[PDB]
Amino acid sequence: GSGEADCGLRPLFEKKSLEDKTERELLESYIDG
Amino acid sequence: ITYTDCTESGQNLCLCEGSNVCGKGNKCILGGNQCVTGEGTPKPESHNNGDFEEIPEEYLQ
Amino acid sequence: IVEGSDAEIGMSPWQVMLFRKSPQELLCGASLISDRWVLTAAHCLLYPPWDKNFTENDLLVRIGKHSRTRYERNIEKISMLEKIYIHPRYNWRENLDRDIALMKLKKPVAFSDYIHPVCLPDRETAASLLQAGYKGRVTGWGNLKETWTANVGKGQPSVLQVVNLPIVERPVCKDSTRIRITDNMFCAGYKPDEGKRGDACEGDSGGPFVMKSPFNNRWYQMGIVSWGEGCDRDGKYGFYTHVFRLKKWIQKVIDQF
Ligand SMILES: *[C@H]1O[C@H](CO)[C@@H](O)[C@H](O)[C@H]1NC(C)=O
Repeated sequence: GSGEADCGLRPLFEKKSLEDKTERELLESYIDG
Repeated sequence: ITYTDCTESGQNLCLCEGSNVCGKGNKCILGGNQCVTGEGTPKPESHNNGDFEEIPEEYLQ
Repeated sequence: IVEGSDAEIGMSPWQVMLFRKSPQELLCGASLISDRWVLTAAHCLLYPPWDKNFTENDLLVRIGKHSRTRYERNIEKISMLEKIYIHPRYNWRENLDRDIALMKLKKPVAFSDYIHPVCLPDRETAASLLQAGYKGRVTGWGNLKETWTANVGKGQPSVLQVVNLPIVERPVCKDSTRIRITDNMFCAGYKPDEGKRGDACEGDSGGPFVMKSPFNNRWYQMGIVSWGEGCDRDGKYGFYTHVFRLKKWIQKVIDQF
């Protein structure tokens, strides 16, 4: 990255705009689930 | 560190009364079970695996 | 991991294997925080109760791995340790209070599709994300179950496992154990009435407890698999080392600027 490096972005996922099979589960926990 | 059930009487660092560890300075009485005052011996560490494929021995040195 | 599933290739690119040289054995999980620093639990390196006190030379770090036992030849990276650091107030003397450690690599690792660091959180991420009910993700190659019938199958996975667990309200963490819980810890896991299960287990320790921010799409390391009273017991909870809370220690050791 620039200053702060490019942490926590997986090349095979977020970088390819692909979601892993259970990420959604984490995401909804936030808006209740 | 996963505390699992005490195996022998007088072991500490293991599950004695239900899912409760019997800490240092205590010892487990495999009765009910009793977690007693006294110097126990920690249930020994388990070794869970061991079917590893070969890694370059340059690293095994 | 108990009641988890096989991780997809590259799903946890920051996951590290702590490997015993002689005899060959999996010691614990870990995480990649930069091209030279690895974060683990203090008990993985120092635990007098088991007369465990390893040196830089006793262990290897295996990075970018999917497979528990294969030698993933053009994928994994095997690195030697330059130095180890245990938090000075790490109370193994039954608390596992402040269970954290850093390992510096002899040489920096090259990132790839299967090797990339996770993020350490700031105060506002930690403030936003650590809330009871929200879910984190745990990964490791530890045991499939607390105990099993010997020589009938294998209680260790062939591939890294993953489980999603909800953060539990502290009072409840507190009421689930007879052990004195500190500020440097938090507990995760479903409630008995909650109808789901899963936990970390032997061999998963040292590993990362992660959360993904919806606002920037980033994975943040909120915890380190520290200890539990059994694996997946009803009314029992997995205990994690509270990373945010010990970041001033981390800061001080890395001394990046
Ligand atoms: C190694 O160092 C640790 C650090 O506190 C200590 O607890 C342990 O007893 C030492 N092991 C030896 C060689 O006695």
